[PDB]
Amino acid sequence: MNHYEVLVLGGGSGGITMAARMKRKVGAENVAIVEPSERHFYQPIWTLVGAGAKQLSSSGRPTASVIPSGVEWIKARVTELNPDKNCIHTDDDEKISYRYLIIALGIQLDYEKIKGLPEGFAHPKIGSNYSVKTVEKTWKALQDFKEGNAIFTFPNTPVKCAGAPQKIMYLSEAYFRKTGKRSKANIIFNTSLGAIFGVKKYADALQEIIQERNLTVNYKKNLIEVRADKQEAVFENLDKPGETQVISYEMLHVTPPMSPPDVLKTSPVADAAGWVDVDKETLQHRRYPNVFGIGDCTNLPTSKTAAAVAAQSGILDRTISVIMKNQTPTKKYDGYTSCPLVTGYNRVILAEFDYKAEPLETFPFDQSKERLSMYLMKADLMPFLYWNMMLRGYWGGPAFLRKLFHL
Amino acid sequence: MNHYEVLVLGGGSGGITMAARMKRKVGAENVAIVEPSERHFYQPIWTLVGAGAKQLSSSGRPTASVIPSGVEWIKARVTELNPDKNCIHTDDDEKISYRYLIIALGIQLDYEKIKGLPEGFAHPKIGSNYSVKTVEKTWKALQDFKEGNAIFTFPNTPVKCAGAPQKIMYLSEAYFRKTGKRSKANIIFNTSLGAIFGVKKYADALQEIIQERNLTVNYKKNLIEVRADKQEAVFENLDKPGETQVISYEMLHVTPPMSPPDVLKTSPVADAAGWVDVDKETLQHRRYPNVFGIGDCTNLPTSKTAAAVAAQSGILDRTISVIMKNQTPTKKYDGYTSCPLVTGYNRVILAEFDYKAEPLETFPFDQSKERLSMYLMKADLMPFLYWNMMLRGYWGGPAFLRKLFH
Ligand SMILES: Cc1cc2nc3c(=O)[nH]c(=O)nc-3n(C[C@H](O)[C@H](O)[C@H](O)COP(=O)(O)OP(=O)(O)OC[C@H]3O[C@@H](n4cnc5c(N)ncnc54)[C@H](O)[C@@H]3O)c2cc1C
Ligand SMILES: Cc1cc2nc3c(=O)[nH]c(=O)nc-3n(C[C@H](O)[C@H](O)[C@H](O)COP(=O)(O)OP(=O)(O)OC[C@H]3O[C@@H](n4cnc5c(N)ncnc54)[C@H](O)[C@@H]3O)c2cc1C
Ligand SMILES: COC1=C(OC)C(=O)C(CC=C(C)C)=C(C)C1=O
Ligand SMILES: COC1=C(OC)C(=O)C(CC=C(C)C)=C(C)C1=O
Ligand SMILES: COC1=C(OC)C(=O)C(CC=C(C)C)=C(C)C1=O
Ligand SMILES: [S]
Ligand SMILES: [S]
Ligand SMILES: [S]
Ligand SMILES: [S]
Repeated sequence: MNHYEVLVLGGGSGGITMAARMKRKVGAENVAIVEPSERHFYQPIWTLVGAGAKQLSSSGRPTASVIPSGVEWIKARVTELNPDKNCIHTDDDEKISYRYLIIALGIQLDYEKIKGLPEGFAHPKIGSNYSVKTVEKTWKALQDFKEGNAIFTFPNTPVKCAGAPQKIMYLSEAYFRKTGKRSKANIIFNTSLGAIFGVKKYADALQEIIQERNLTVNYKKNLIEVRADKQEAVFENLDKPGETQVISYEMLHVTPPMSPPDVLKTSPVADAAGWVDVDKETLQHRRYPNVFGIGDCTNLPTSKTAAAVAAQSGILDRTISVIMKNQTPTKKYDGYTSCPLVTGYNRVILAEFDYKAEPLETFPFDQSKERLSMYLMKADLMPFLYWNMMLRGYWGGPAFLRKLFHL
Repeated sequence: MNHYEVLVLGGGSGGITMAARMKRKVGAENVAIVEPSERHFYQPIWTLVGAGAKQLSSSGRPTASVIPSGVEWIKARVTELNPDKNCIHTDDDEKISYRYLIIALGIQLDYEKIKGLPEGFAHPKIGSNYSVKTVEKTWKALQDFKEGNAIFTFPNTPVKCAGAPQKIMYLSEAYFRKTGKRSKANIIFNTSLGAIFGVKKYADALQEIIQERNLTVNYKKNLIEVRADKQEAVFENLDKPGETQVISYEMLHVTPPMSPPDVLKTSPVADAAGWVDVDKETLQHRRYPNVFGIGDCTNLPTSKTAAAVAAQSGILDRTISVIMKNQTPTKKYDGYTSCPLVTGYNRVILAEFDYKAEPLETFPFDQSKERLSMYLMKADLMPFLYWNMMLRGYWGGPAFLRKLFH
């Protein structure tokens, strides 16, 4: 069997980041990354790509160029995990064994669970900022919008970046005002959830925007079918099972249902729901002490964001070092995550909170306000920090900055 | 390869029931059931077996004994579903094709997601009414109870028969009074949920029982580990991530986390959560119009019960007949389900409700009262009606009875 001291499953945000940090602990020759994609994407900027403010090409780089230098890139898909025997299977009919395993497989998009998708994306007026293949379609639907309903959805599953399905709604609204067709737009957000946002401070600031900008939100309403050729969409009322509703659209932004990666769903390392079952504070796996998890694929009960990955990578780095010398981990992840809620082409409400879903803000000012500074940070500084600091293993979240300020 | 007009996946409550109904529609020779288990169990009576009021031997019959005559029993496990090619795969490497598919694969028990199970069951004082292998350990733990915490758990997943985890707690409480050792038992229900029951009328009834009979209920508390050799159970506080609590027990009753069967989790027929993705009124699959689902494996947003299965079976029978006649289905399932809440060795609160979580009571009296009549119905009549009417395709729930009593 091919064998690595440290095996990292997934070469996305958590996976590259954890590889860089482990390369410094055990040497690069002893780290490997299993990743099928030829290309590594900074997904947060896709919100702005779909609103025409950023280029798609700049959001990605060849996976080879972000593999930490000297680390083995195994270009393949994980097809099975066998933790009892400290190995995994790949779709190249190889098995790979490990001393330590870091699982960073992200979340899976399930567009096909919506009847009429993904074939419906072939038609005009419909897009999705969650896929490299549909994010520019969001922008063409917005550009081409003439008059009628502009509908944005939120599915009945866990998602990554829970703020993004409404970020694109606020940008669309601002685009209609800037181009003079706001009066011809009936803007609707049909969300499976019960509330605009999970934290009251930001929910409240967001509700104010909902009222001032004449947006409609229907709660407990899930998209179940798209008829793209007829520009109609079908939603179920999650509160009155069996009741559906058909509604035409001049533009539709689909946030797809999401789920754990298929290979984890039935794996021994998953919990009952298919997420990687790790300790909530140390990210060490609950039942296999040499397995760890980070990011979207875990069952960490906080928002699934890259800011969370950043904050988790700093904890996991310590956890693994403590475990490597048969000691009890002591530093504890707090559930830190962040949500740069783009409310316009020049504003962001920067939500930050922890496991108790209470504000944990970095800056000494009220981040519940729409801010130019926070927009520039998301649009311009965060991509640079990601490529040049987070992926090199030098970004574990802004806790030190927060304590630096409050001083 | 082998092909059947109607292929039924699963030979449990809905599988056998649907195969019987379909035999009458397409003929026995055109129906097949894929089912691996040699034994078919009437699971509801395990609540009473765990309490030592019924025998485990009587809850099961050979699978061969309930297969409708003429209907092919394919003794195997489904390992793959390919609805785009109208076929499924089994674990003896056979491709089976169908004209229509009924999926009745049930719900999967995931004991091993509780750290320390299922190896913990080898130790005394721990049991589980949800498994043929542990229901009798419940009753052993109940009799052997001397003094301490009697702990009953409810997981953080969907479940079948959501009432059964408290049913055995009430039975245990009555047993302790009847054997003089009630003063020696601290009885605790540690549930992942935030409410005792989702229908307020029956939740208020159970709330009075809890208060009158000195039971503790701790909400948002989820069992995560058993240390059966030390008789300790670990709970997480769902309201404060990171917080846990280690409790000693003298008796522990585990309700295991549950999930869609593994073969369905990654299947095209599943919704994103892994449940069979069916129309909530017709039970026809949303995306594969020759696929249907019934029972615990579906995403029907009501309680996962045998009574729901029976009411579903009448609807699905009509849905499939109408489709075969090139008509559009019209008769609608209302979410009917029933929970015969055993509150003691002589009493049942018969909860009956629909999709809107509103009571939908068959009998003209108040079923939120503890009733002897309802206990005898659960303990003696329902098993009889199950084996001899429901599994033969002649029980579609009690809606006709309801209308007659009203
Ligand atoms: C539109 C959008 C906007 C967002 N905005 C923000 C934002 O403003 N702020 C923020 O903090 N976060 C944001 N996010 C979320 C952020 O992108 C993710 O949370 C982050 O990428 C999670 O990192 P990860 O490593 O867990 O998953 P990913 O970065 O997605 O990486 C997972 C990797 O695993 C690989 N993989 C999958 N299956 C297998 C397999 N079987 N074998 C091998 N490899 C496999 C995939 O190819 C992928 O490379 C946004 C996301 C989207 C979609
Ligand atoms: C302790 C207990 C008490 C209960 N009490 C009540 C009660 O009072 N009232 C009530 O209404 N309900 C009650 N129920 C619930 C009731 O038993 C179920 O809701 C009912 O059995 C659902 O039937 P089903 O066909 O959906 O699943 P099941 O009856 O479980 O049948 C599913 C079948 O699929 C088979 N199978 C699984 N995987 C595969 C595969 N890969 N390939 C092929 N076959 C497969 C299994 O072997 C099984 O035979 C109780 C359940 C329990 C556990
Ligand atoms: C349909 O979406 C809407 C809401 O949902 C969040 C509102 O609260 C409101 C505000 C209503 C009050 C009484 C503040 C409006 C006007 C609205 O359109
Ligand atoms: C790109 O993804 C993100 C991070 O990871 C690099 C962050 O650390 C943070 C937090 C950083 C600060 C300065 C609050 C945010 C908001 C974010 O969006
Ligand atoms: C065996 O499980 C059960 C059924 O399936 C046969 C029922 O139909 C019903 C409903 C039947 C009546 C007479 C209300 C109940 C309560 C039940 O527990
Ligand atoms: S986000
Ligand atoms: S977010
Ligand atoms: S039940
Ligand atoms: S129930």
